[PDB]
Amino acid sequence: GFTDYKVADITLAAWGRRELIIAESEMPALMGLRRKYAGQQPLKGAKILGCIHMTIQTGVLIETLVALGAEVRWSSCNIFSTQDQAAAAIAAAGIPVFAWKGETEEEYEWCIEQTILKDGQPWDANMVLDDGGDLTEILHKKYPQMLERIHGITEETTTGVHRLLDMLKNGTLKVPAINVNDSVTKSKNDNKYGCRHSLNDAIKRGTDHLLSGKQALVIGYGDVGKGSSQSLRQEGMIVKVAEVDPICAMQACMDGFEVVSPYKNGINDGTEASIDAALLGKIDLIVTTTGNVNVCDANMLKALKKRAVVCNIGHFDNEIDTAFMRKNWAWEEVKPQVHKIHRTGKDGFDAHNDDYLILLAEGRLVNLGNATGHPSRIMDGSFANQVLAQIHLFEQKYADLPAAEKAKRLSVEVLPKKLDEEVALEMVKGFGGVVTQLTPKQAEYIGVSVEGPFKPDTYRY
Amino acid sequence: AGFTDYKVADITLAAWGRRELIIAESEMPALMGLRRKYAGQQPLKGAKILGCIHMTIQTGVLIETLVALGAEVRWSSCNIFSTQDQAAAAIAAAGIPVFAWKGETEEEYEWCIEQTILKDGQPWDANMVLDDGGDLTEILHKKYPQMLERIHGITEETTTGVHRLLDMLKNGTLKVPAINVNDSVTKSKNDNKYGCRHSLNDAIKRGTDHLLSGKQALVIGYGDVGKGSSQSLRQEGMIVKVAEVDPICAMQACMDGFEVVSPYKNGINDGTEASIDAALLGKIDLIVTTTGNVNVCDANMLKALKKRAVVCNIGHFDNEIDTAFMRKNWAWEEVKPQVHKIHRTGKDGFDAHNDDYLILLAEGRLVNLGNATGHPSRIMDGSFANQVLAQIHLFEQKYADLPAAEKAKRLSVEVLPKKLDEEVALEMVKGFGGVVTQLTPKQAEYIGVSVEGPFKPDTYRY
Amino acid sequence: AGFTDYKVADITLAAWGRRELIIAESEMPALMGLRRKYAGQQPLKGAKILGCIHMTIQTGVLIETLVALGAEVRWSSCNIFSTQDQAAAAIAAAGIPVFAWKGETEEEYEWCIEQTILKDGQPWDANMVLDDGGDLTEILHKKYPQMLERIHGITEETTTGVHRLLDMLKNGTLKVPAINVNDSVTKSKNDNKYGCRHSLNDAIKRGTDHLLSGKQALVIGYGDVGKGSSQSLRQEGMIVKVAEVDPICAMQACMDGFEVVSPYKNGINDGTEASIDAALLGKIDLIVTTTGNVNVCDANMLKALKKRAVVCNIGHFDNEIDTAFMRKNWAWEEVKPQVHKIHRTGKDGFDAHNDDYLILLAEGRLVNLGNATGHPSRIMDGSFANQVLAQIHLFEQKYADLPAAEKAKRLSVEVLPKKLDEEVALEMVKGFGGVVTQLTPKQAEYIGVSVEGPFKPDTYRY
Amino acid sequence: PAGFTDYKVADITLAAWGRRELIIAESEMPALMGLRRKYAGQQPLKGAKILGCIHMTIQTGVLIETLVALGAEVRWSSCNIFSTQDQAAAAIAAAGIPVFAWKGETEEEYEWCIEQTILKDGQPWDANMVLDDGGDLTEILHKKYPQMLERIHGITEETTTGVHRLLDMLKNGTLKVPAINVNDSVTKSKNDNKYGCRHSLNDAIKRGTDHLLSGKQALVIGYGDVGKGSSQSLRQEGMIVKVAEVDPICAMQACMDGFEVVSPYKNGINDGTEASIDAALLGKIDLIVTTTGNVNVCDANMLKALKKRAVVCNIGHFDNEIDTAFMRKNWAWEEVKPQVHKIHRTGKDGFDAHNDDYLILLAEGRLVNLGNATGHPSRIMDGSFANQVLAQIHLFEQKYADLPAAEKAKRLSVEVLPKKLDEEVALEMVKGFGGVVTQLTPKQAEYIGVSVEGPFKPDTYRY
Ligand SMILES: NC(=O)c1ccc[n+]([C@@H]2O[C@H](COP(=O)([O-])OP(=O)(O)OC[C@H]3O[C@@H](n4cnc5c(N)ncnc54)[C@H](O)[C@@H]3O)[C@@H](O)[C@H]2O)c1
Ligand SMILES: NC(=O)c1ccc[n+]([C@@H]2O[C@H](COP(=O)([O-])OP(=O)(O)OC[C@H]3O[C@@H](n4cnc5c(N)ncnc54)[C@H](O)[C@@H]3O)[C@@H](O)[C@H]2O)c1
Ligand SMILES: NC(=O)c1ccc[n+]([C@@H]2O[C@H](COP(=O)([O-])OP(=O)(O)OC[C@H]3O[C@@H](n4cnc5c(N)ncnc54)[C@H](O)[C@@H]3O)[C@@H](O)[C@H]2O)c1
Ligand SMILES: NC(=O)c1ccc[n+]([C@@H]2O[C@H](COP(=O)([O-])OP(=O)(O)OC[C@H]3O[C@@H](n4cnc5c(N)ncnc54)[C@H](O)[C@@H]3O)[C@@H](O)[C@H]2O)c1
Ligand SMILES: Nc1ncnc2[nH]cnc12
Ligand SMILES: Nc1ncnc2[nH]cnc12
Ligand SMILES: [K+]
Ligand SMILES: [K+]
Ligand SMILES: [K+]
Ligand SMILES: [K+]
Repeated sequence: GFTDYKVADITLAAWGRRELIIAESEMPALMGLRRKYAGQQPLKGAKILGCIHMTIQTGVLIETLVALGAEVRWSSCNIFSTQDQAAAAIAAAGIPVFAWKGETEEEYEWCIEQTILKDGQPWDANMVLDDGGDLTEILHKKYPQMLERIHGITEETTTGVHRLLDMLKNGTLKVPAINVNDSVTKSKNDNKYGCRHSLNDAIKRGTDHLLSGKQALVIGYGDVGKGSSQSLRQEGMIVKVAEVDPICAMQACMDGFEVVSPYKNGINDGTEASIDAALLGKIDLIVTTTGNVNVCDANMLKALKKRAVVCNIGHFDNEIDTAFMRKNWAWEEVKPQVHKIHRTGKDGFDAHNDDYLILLAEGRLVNLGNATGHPSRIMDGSFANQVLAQIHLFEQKYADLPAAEKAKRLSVEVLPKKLDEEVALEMVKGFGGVVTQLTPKQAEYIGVSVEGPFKPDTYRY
Repeated sequence: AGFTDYKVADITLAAWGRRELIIAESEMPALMGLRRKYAGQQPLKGAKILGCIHMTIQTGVLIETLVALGAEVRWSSCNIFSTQDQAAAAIAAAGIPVFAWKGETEEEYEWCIEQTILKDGQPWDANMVLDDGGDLTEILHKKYPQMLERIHGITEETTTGVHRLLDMLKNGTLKVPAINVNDSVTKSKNDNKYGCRHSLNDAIKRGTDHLLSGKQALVIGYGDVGKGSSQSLRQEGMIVKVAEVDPICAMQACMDGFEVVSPYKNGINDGTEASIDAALLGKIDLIVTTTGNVNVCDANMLKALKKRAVVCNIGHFDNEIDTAFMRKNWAWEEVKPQVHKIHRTGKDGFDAHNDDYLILLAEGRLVNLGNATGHPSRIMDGSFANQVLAQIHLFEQKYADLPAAEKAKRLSVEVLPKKLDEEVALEMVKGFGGVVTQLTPKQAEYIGVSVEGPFKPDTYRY
Repeated sequence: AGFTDYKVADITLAAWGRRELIIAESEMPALMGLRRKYAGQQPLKGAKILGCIHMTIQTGVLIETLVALGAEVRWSSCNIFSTQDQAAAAIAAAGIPVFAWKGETEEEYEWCIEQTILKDGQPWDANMVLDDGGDLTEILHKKYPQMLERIHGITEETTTGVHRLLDMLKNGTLKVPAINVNDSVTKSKNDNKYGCRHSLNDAIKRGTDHLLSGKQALVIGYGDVGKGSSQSLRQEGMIVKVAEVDPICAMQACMDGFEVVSPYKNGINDGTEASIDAALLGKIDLIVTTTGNVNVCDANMLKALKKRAVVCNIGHFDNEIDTAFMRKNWAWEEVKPQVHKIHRTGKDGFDAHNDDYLILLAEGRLVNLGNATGHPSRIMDGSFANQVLAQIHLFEQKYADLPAAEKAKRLSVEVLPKKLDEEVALEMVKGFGGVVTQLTPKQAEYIGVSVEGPFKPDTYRY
Repeated sequence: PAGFTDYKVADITLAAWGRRELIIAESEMPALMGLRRKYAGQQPLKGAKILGCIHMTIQTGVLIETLVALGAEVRWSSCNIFSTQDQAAAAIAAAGIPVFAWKGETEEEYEWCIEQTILKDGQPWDANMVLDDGGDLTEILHKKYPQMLERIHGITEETTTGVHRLLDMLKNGTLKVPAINVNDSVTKSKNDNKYGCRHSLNDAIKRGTDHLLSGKQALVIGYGDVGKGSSQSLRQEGMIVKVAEVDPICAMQACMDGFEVVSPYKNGINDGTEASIDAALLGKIDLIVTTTGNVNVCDANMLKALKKRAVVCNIGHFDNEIDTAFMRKNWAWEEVKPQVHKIHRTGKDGFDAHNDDYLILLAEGRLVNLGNATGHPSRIMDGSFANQVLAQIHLFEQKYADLPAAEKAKRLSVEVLPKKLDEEVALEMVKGFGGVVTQLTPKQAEYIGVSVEGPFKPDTYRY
């Protein structure tokens, strides 16, 4: 009688299992890790606190961690991103998981606490896997004593890495961490091509709007912004791109996009007069991709074309000033995670009012909120890096080191390029691709081993 | 008039070249912005630069920016087919020593580099080097090592030349510090990729006028040049297959919508005819090498290619294709300059109506420069603004005058600071009419950057 | 008050459906412009329309447009999986007879059509027909020919339906005139092509959540639906191969950048397993049928497909794929509604971890409507504005009131005039914010058109 | 051969180069060469004497020698002053074929060349067939040599503009011989007109200016077949492309294809005033391309409002799409190189060499793909010219000029080739790509109501 969980509906487990079995066929790098390390059990004794979107993809990651010896206790890192049939299957396997689609902010916090506490006392955790830094922050701020037993953190996403680096700079980071985000088989696969697959997916499921022929403004052109812009452009949208980074802006120009600012001459002085009203008045869809704060602000929201769609695909919802919209405009739910925002005011609304905006997933990550996030064959790359990161930090056993040996290892690092390449090769084989093997003379000519790595650490791909 | 310190194909093309120089200047905002900003200061006063890079219209604007900031130069091209003769003529007519013409022989190529090095039979008093591929660098280190005692730095343009510098650094044979210009983001991620996107299909069309839509291409390599080359062909409607040895680059080719194949069964290049995937190669209409490696389109691949396939290389050196094998065994028929039919029916003579032939472009030399005009001005703007900033930094450092302990700390191969990379990019963006947004103080603090930048950690790959 | 003349899944979905109808109205300017232009004229007053077409949100706006113009209707869906239950619910809640739900049996499908034809157990006094695919038209001609004596015309939505109409016409068995709505340019080259571009990858993602970039697709057919489908997949990064029997369409596939291949060696389908290009099919991750033909993904093809490939159909009827062979021979595992794993290991049982299976979507029925929502409102706006114009025209012509001698002269299958096609297109373009230029009198004179149009001869193919 | 001087080309020594490129081009034109091999034994054009007027390119060389291989005699000229490839003209003259064509003709030289085909040894040639591209030869015959039309069996016209001119003459009863509309074969219109311009428009702009196109703003006037292909030529290079149209159906396609549809005039109303120009819009355009076959679609007021240093070019058949006459009258022309001019908007008399207020005009407004590059590639022209050959055989064998008046009345029309021949051309093109077309089963052919051999579509089908 396993009861150490809470999900939406355990009877969805059989359905979840069916989709997990399909997902395993789509994740050869991760399943290959199961075969390669099975006999060795390299995570035997590992006790992992996990906080990441409880999708079918995360389900295969969890079961890969367990198959190598680990115990885990899991939550989602977003209130809307759980696939309830995935949570159900994991719970039915006898794995502690606290997650469902549509949590409140209170339930979100309570779910993280259930992974941290077992039977009212702190679990004897020794590893952390995190996506966005929320679980990392709670441990450091509320349970700092637990971190004295934890060998490391493996952090998934750009926002989480930035938070780790601030703590390292401030001397407040307690354990070593691996920047999983900056593997090329993560950042240049997950962040870019994943959003390419799943952004227009989420908009279609939410609105069923034709995108071809319409005008879109993508805020930001990093890895997420690049993939988001392509998601829309390949559908036939006329895509404009905003950036604060001139190098990323240069790439947008060369990639065939027009680079614009919401503000006249790019200066955001906070006034309505600074808004390029003629530009915003033409935009049918705006997507924030920055990891920054308030990049679709109240003045932009006021100036947007009637019936434009507004959504965010960065990690946190504060990219869009939804607070302003909750205070001043009336919200009409169309269906879960789809709201019309009536700009006529808060005192009710005319059900036939034409002056509204459509917000997706209440500003939360739209690909996971209104669809299913990245597909398995893309998450294969990210989560293979996660398993390798867990094994690397666990086998180092930072918490057992003499104090005079910890300082050398208290760091935030990426995986070595050899691991990056190993993950990439299994992905390529998954597509049926054939990689050419260098001859000894060719390897000597370009100064590499036939085994790799094939690029210096400076290389940007 | 009075000035004879040059050798170009035809000085009377100078007015035409000057007309195209004036057009190019309006297409190169970052390079002309540096010209205006530093003209008053003359930061290159006293610089004597040996330059070796494709003598194009774009290089002309580079050359005249350096002279406008106070430098004297002596110039040659780094390839036998890449010079634009009207550009060379306009430079020589401006009183600037230049030795370069389209269609040099290998002996003439070496002689041109030597005419920059030597003035009146003696070594010039050079103190700065600008190189593209390392040929000039190599000649100075091997044949004129005494000149390097007075040279303050090398600014190297391209991936192949940077590799040669890093081997010398490791060995302790590099005599002066270098800036890796190639690895500025406004170079590698602009020039190497987007440049080849523009000029690869440009060169193939000028050489053959072949329709590319619906035909089969094989791109060897998926680095920056291979990425841009694959897009150049795919946007024209080619069905593009990609070969790689780097599984990460291979992964990118898959996600970008390409089928990743190897010329060899299971990727094993064992040097036998039986290793060739003859079925795959018998279906390819166009093969392009982009690797910077050697013999990636070998003799057995050439024997296996579909009849009348086009063969070209867009990497720096021609040994990516085994053209030596073709000269030894097959008959060459010139369609027109830099376009040869290579008849696989024998070495001596050919039937004018033979159908078993390949079309080689630029005799295997860099095809975008050999059969067209290379990258466009607005792209070379970024590369060449980096070159000017690099020359300024190394000339002002005055390495050759530093104490030994200082020399040891500065003898390195380095890239320009990210802040300068961003400033080049900002001028490129404004050239397109783009508008970059300014962070609020709160937004800048939130992501931990100055409002002025730099906006990314040095680890960032873009 | 006490309306019971309907059958839907869940009437409590009505409020949800009305919210989505109000949104759809803002996405359909051509259809809503018709509603506003003709509302006061009431041109369909007296019309009684039997409607058989996918009971989607978009059909809801069509239904309420006809009612707003004066008509009474009785409605059913033309496919067992295409209904959106919240749309059906909203239409029923408005007091409009509708018999439709997602997931009907074949028996329930026929029953729903009969409920539109019969009111209180007797033939309804219908006088207009709106059909999509010809199922209702066929049932009327075969089982209720006396009702056709009072019917003024049929307006037929789709390619397969038009072909069935033209077959009846040449056989002298068609009883009332029809308008071919499919072949308006704002239908055929909008709906059939761009609609499938939007909704094909949409449905595959909802059903499987499979990554498409980098995998291999085979599209059977390259008419309007095949053109749109191939783009739906190529824009996602698939490597797409195209099969055709029409050499002109195949020519377009080549020029559009696709490799044209055949499931059969040398294109010859002799019925044996030996004719299957097994090498080609063993590399295919996804096959899509787009033909309107029969058995174009046959049993031998299904046997040769790569393990875990996806199989789907986007033509009108499920007989493009030999799903009957698979029901007879292989074991079906339901993943979720309209998604089945078909285990090629045998008919009786299956191993839950067997790797030799195919994923069939929507049991071979129209996949864009079975696994997603079909075309989006702004595309269906053009199709359904054409339907409303066609209904008005045939109802106003009053064919059924003519003497036999006059009926014979007007019995035919026609398309709408180009001037109307253009006027629908103008409202669509305005919906995007586009601005159409007006010819000067001298420009109009020069190319031989009127300033207001039509702008092209009837032979123009666009 | 010895004694042959009945030609006029730039440089006869270019013939060997031209022959080398014709031999390559034959390997790229399977549909045309298959017709040459199919009909060689029969000589279906023995006795044909063809007046030909079409761009004297390498691709036209292959068409000319196919016609001669099937028995025809021909006398040839180009249909544009800038479109001839001099090595193609040289190879044809050296083969003993009369041709009067060189790149860079004056208007006087152009008309002289057409007359040299019409006249042989000072008298009208006894021609009996016409192959035309644009209708200029057809117009000269009807207006200046009408008596020659009494012996001519037909005209085979290549392009949209020429077909419009033919239909105008038919409507007014002024057309004297029947014609085949070669343009509206699907293997012509939806191959040549669209995909040809996709290949060759960005080709010509790069050769003329070597400008980066990616990231820049383009305005394409028209979205017919040429405008569709032109817009793709630019968009696939990374340009931001806006599209202007008077036809809302073509405008609808532009929207659905992912382009923003705009007008040079406020609210699309062209009242002739400067105030009607959307000056903000045209002030952002780096490249304008006209594709309409209409008159003055890039007018003087538009040219005054264009962004500084914008490129201006036309890819429709005639140069009057751009008001170049206004520019000749008011602005100073600085030649960069042949077929590339800087137009200085600072005045007529003289210009500053470093002036920044200029436009770049390509090919002096003439069809830019043929003027600044080589036009469509051989594998595309294969389809158009296979159609031309079939059209010539049909009209010559019909022998219109030999029919009694009543039989002529039934035949005096402008027609297209049957779909079955359209399909047979497409099939050879597909095979040239290595494509494999599937054969219907008898049951399938019966299911959709076609023959296993085709035709596979009704005549109404638009593809
Ligand atoms: N939803 C998903 O599936 C998913 C996947 C990966 C990452 N993410 C999240 O998306 C966010 C972005 O990640 P990334 O990897 O692209 O980071 P990134 O650093 O590569 O890119 C962010 C970009 O935003 C730009 N930017 C910042 N402030 C801006 C402003 N005010 N206006 C315009 N541009 C501005 C920066 O210049 C930068 O180029 C992070 O929060 C990350 O965690 C989400
Ligand atoms: N022609 C131009 O305009 C131009 C511009 C820039 C650079 N280049 C030259 O092009 C070359 C490539 O430059 P880059 O910046 O792309 O370098 P890069 O290192 O980024 O890319 C080269 C790629 O080739 C691959 N490779 C090596 N050997 C291979 C083999 N046998 N088979 C398949 N793939 C193989 C490597 O894995 C690598 O990804 C260099 O010689 C450079 O100097 C030319
Ligand atoms: N699902 C949708 O939303 C939707 C929309 C419009 C039409 N349709 C349906 O899709 C079908 C196709 O419509 P269309 O307008 O594209 O028709 P079409 O006539 O334009 O195209 C069908 C194509 O299939 C080809 N074909 C026929 N038999 C073939 C075979 N054995 N192998 C390969 N190709 C073959 C034909 O040559 C033709 O080009 C019809 O059933 C139509 O009713 C569906
Ligand atoms: N250069 C080449 O290689 C080449 C090839 C084929 C045809 N052509 C020529 O190009 C021209 C166009 O041919 P096509 O086949 O595209 O014809 P088309 O009829 O298909 O297209 C012309 C389009 O221009 C539009 N148009 C007319 N006036 C306009 C205006 N004022 N503003 C905007 N749009 C306007 C029309 O609505 C029409 O859609 C003809 O002169 C033809 O002979 C040139
Ligand atoms: N499907 C997914 N599962 C987990 N994390 C994700 N991030 C983006 N997509 C995801
Ligand atoms: N959404 C939709 N509604 C009705 N008919 C359709 N046909 C295709 N998509 C449709
Ligand atoms: K997913
Ligand atoms: K250039
Ligand atoms: K829909
Ligand atoms: K050509």
